Amino acid sequence: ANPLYQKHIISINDLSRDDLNLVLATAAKLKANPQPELLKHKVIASCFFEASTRTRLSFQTSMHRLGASVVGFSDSANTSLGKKGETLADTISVISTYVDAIVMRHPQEGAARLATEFSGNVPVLNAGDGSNQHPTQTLLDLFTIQQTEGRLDNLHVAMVGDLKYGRTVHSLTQALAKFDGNRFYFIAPDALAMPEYILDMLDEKGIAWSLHSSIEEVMAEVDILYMTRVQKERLDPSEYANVKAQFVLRASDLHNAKANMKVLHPLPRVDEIATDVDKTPHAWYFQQAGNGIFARQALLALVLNRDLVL
Amino acid sequence: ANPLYQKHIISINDLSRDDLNLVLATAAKLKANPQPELLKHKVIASCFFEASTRTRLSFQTSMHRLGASVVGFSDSANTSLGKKGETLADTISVISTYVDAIVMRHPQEGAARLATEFSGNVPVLNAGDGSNQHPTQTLLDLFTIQQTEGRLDNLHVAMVGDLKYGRTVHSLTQALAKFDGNRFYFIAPDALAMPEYILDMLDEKGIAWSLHSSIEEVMAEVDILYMTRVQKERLDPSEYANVKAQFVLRASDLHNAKANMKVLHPLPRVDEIATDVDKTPHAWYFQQAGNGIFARQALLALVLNRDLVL
Amino acid sequence: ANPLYQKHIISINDLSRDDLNLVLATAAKLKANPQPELLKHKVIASCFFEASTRTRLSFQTSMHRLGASVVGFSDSANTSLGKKGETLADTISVISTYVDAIVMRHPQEGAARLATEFSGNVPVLNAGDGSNQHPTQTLLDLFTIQQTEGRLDNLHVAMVGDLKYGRTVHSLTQALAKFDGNRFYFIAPDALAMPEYILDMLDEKGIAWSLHSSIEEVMAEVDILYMTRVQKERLDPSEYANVKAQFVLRASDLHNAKANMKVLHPLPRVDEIATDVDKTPHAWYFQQAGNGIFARQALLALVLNRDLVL
Amino acid sequence: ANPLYQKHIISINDLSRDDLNLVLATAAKLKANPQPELLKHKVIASCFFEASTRTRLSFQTSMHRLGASVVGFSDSANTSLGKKGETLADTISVISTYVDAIVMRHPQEGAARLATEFSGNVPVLNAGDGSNQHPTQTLLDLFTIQQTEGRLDNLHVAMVGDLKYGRTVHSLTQALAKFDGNRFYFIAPDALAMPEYILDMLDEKGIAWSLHSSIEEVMAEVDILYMTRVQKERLDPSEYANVKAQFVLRASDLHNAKANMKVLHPLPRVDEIATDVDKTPHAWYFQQAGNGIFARQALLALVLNRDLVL
Amino acid sequence: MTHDNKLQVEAIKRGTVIDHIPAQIGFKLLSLFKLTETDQRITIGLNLPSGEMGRKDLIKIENTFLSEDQVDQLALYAPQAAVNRIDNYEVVGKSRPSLPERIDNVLVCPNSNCISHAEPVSSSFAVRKRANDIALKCKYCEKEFSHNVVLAN
Amino acid sequence: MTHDNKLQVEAIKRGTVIDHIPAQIGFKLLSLFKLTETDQRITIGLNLPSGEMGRKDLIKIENTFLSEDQVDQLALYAPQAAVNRIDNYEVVGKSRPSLPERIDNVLVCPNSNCISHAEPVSSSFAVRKRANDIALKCKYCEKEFSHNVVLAN
Ligand SMILES: [Zn+2]
Ligand SMILES: [Zn+2]
Repeated sequence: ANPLYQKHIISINDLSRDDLNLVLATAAKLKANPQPELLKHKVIASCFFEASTRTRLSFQTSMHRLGASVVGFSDSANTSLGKKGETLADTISVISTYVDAIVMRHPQEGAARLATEFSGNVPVLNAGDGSNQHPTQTLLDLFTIQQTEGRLDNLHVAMVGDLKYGRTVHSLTQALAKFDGNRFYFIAPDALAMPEYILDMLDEKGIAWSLHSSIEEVMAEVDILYMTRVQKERLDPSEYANVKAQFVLRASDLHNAKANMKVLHPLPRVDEIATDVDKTPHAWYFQQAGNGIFARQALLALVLNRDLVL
Repeated sequence: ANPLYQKHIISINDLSRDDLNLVLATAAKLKANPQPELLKHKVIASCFFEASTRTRLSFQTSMHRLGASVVGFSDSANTSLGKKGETLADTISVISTYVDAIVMRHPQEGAARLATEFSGNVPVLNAGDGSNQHPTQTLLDLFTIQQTEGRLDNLHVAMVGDLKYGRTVHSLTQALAKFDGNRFYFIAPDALAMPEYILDMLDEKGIAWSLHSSIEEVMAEVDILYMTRVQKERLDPSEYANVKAQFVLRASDLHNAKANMKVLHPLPRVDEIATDVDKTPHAWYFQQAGNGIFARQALLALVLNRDLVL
Repeated sequence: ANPLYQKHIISINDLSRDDLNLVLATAAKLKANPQPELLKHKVIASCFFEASTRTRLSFQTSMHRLGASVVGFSDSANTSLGKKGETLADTISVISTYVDAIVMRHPQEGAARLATEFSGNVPVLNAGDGSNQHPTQTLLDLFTIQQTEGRLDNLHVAMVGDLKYGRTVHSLTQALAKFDGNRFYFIAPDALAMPEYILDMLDEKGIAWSLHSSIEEVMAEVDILYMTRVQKERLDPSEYANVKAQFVLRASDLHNAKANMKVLHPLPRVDEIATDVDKTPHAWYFQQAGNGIFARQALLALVLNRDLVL
Repeated sequence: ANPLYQKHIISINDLSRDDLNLVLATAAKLKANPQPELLKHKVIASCFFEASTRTRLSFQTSMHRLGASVVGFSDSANTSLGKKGETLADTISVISTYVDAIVMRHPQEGAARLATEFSGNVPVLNAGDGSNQHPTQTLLDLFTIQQTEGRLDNLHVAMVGDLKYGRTVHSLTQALAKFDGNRFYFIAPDALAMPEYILDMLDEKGIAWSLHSSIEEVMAEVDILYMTRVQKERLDPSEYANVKAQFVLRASDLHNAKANMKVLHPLPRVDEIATDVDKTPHAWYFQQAGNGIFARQALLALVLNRDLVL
Repeated sequence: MTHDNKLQVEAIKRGTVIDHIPAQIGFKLLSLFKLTETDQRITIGLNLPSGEMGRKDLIKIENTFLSEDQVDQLALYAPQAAVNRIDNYEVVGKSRPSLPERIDNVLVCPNSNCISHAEPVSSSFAVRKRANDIALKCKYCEKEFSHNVVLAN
Repeated sequence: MTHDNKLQVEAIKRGTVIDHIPAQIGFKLLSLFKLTETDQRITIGLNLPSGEMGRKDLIKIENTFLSEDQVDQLALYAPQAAVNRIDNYEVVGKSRPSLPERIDNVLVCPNSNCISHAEPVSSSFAVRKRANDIALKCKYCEKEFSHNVVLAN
């Protein structure tokens, strides 16, 4: 069986460089030659305990293109189930007797992990759990970075935005720091600088990193520009608007950019990336969103299917 | 055609001992050798006019394992449809022109019945209607009781909890009183004793029954322990907590239990069954939940398919 | 100094027969000869943590009648205080530094007992604390009985409706239980019967009582018919509708009734007292709500003036 | 005519040292010798466009203490005004034709500055305008410091908690910054450090200040410990829990403290001040809330009487 | 009241010996009344046998005495514990557990709606020996409960 | 070992002796690890004259030996503690607490939004040393805290 056969996908730290490459290898191959009935007869649970259309819609499309069926729900408004008082443990324990696999999103960290403990054989896939892990978003950023740069080692990767709370930039750094010779640029507001636990992590590896106050500084150097939505709530309206200016991207700022630099962004964007950028060769968020289907499909295929015919 | 072909499943009183056994016979046989395409090309409506994930998720999985498609909705928040003012009659009348069968859950008693009157040929299956009927839950308790005891006659069945409002314990008693030599034990709070209309029903049949104040009394006698969630709201917080003590189950109380006694509970449980019981051979709620798929599948198979190849 | 000076009116249990008399005795004088400037320059907090419009408008009209100022608020959820962090103790400790007396209604039992511990020297009057007490409603009842019957001893009291949950009947039975020779008729559906702890106390003190199936049996001896509202929500719709017709009063029923007989109800009435009853001279529910104004003025007057020369 | 006659109290910035003194000087006399009929025949609008119960009940008790009438409302969403169409300017232009003074709290900065432009001749007192100002809270603080320390000059003030967002500390640091010889100790987690614009002003005026890692370092010099509430929502749950234990006060900590040292907090307190602290004589948060009544009466008195002969 | 003369257990000079504690309760007592939060030399013995009851617990607290009041609070757990006061190497007076009229700080109100639950208030119950069992009436919600219930588990 | 001021004191037959526990940490250990929950003769000596080490706590659990893993769980609380295996009234084994890698169901996750809180799970934190400062990592929310922060709860 493949290395991920029946394994739970919960954290990005749980997967090694070789696991990422396998996932990537498959994704790339399912994108090429579709296997619309690979998961035929399987039934998958879409438990969005915390609503999320982008992610739910993506996962589900991934299920439907592999032949799998889907049952599930979204927004735990009341769910006299889980919410009223059913302990998650008990909810999984029951659901694991219906489906073959469980994709779930929860507001609390460690939810997907705990679930693992009450599902017996049923593999659970973390689609987000509090401010902890969102592994699928990363499998998809990497696929995009590899597809566009042709490699996951030796990149000049810049990360912009809310680098202190951005659940995504933390995961992308960890994974990218599994490969070789990646240099990182950290342009972020002072009130929102990259956590120290990630910085220390890098130094031990001996990875190159530096903080920048503005994007124009590292413009002509970066291969990847990873922007993240700066949550206004995190800041004061005056503070926010004071900050802002030094962190939104316009097309003109890109004239300096290399030929292969792609701007990525988990989405939604709104203020941070101007629609003028939408039309430049560098725009890659939307394409990036579409790669989510291939990244997620490859994940279910491997987990659900013993051996993968590619 | 089988006896249930195209028939409406609404009340448990509408089915006879021979109908229950047929359903049970099938369930047992579909569990054994799955027929994932038996309902291929059918389209089924999941009308949860009253939300219920446990039950909706179960039904739908039942549909997906038989090849059927599913359309439907949940929680009649506003449903400018039905709620705003569309009379249920009119709603069914329209839906019966789309699908081949209708599973529905409604807050008012007699909903599923009325529906029957406006669906023409389309079979409607009651998934719950007010405090009246919930037939599928029972078809599943019986399957569990038969699977574990090996028979539906001559059981020492104990029912605990809110026996006065417990929609489930009323239905389980009626069905079980279609078979032979079943003795019943009624451990319940005084404020929540089994209705008289059920007691009288039994006496006419000449069925053995007795009320108990505590579970330890009938422990070493019972084959089945059927616990039900005691709704706190039904009582006063002081009254409730006064009562409580005499009706929750711990593992230690089970040391006295026979070798084959299974604890069942429709779910959710929370306070009534301690998680320590979770680990004893007697725990059967979770397994019981999984049997719901087979019980519901057998129900659709029979209703939808002319003759059943088993 | 009168006995009630600077005291907290928390529970009826805490008041003596003398106390009771002092309050109703004052009440009648204020009803005879009003003092619109007695409590002038005083500020009183009308704190309804649990909204009760009818009780509030009353207490407040009472407060204005003596020339007091009122500040306060209704429903903590609509309030700003005690929604997620602050305690009641902090909320009281702070308010006791503004006002001259605290009136408060609160969703949980013991809520006023606890305030008296952080109010410092400001006296706390209980306008309702969960299923626990409601001092004022009882003094208003007692003043209506005394005023109409001329006495609180040797009475024929029938109490009807929800005797199990009705906090009001429990409390009046305790207060009347302090006077001599009273006799009670408890008429209530079995599911809503008078609690044992009241009967036990009635029996321990030598007081006669007796359950009855319908008012009809008692109509002719009874002096006071205390009615209550059986909330259909405290039951099952079907169940409620069966016993409904046994505890609902039509003006016809009043036929073989003593001249001096009065019909009381804490209100809101809904079905229990038929509207034709309003024209018969036994109806006294509205004149009762009216006397609440006086029982409440007496208390506010007693508690804030070392001496009264009414 | 006194200087404050017919003036708008909008920002502390707008008040002079003399002004400050005039208000606290009056405050003490009203606290010494109350005037319950000074503002008789006056009507004041208590306009809480943004609900703040604690501030309202205060301002209102203040208004009644001088014999004024109060009309007003809480939370515009619960109100009828300014929900979809009408402006504040229209709402003020209209109200200024009813009342004799306007008190108002509003969710957005500058909201009171704008009212003073349509109020005509009616004076507007600011009870809070977004992250901007809160005049009264500061005068109440200053009156508590003066009253306990005997002076506003040459003080040792430590300020603790959320110094970045706490509108209250910013404002007190400005007012104290108007008096001579004060020295500040700013103790706050780095994510919640005192803004630069305050330090810049402190340095420009010659005032000493200094960051510190824990109260312990400063406990013995400090005269006033101004504490604030770090809202866990202004952070990440994990992050909050790490720095929590560094800015929370136990009565033990108070051990090496000056006799004259007082502990202040605008309230609501939640975790920051441990309950054992209440028994030590340094606790003064509740006596502070109490002085708010006087600082508020002084202002209402100053603003509406050309001359006071207290 | 345990005597072993071979593998011996030492006796204190002054203080209190809380003897004849039914097994498994000596620890509740320890936690519940916070008997360890002291610098004095305490000595505890759990499950020590003494046939008159099988297995017992036994706590010695050096240079510390319990008041008539303090001793009564054990009435509900170890009704028969014998509190032997001691001075100068010998029992200068024995005392037995009397059911108090009120019990503070250690019980919890079974009433879910009782305010005592979320507040900075020490619980307090009135005790009332009524035929067969002990009744405990909460100070705040005033609801009366069988003691059996007040001891949740 | 052998306690004797002048007065005859006990020393279990065969069993374990957790000696040299710092003052006030003793009882916590008894609580935390639920050591008192057996039918064995446990003798506890609290606030004893450790002289060189001032005052110490001491436990003796007769007929009960602790796996070295169970011994390691003491580290965060009592690292200088010495665990003695006693047989035939003699110390047959003398272990010393050592930094474990994982510390189960005894600590509480300071992360308030951590799923661990409501659900039926045992806490479990991965220990990791740093210049001798112990960071502890929750298995569930995957967050890392300082042991100072976690131990506070
Ligand atoms: Zn209580
Ligand atoms: Zn955690």
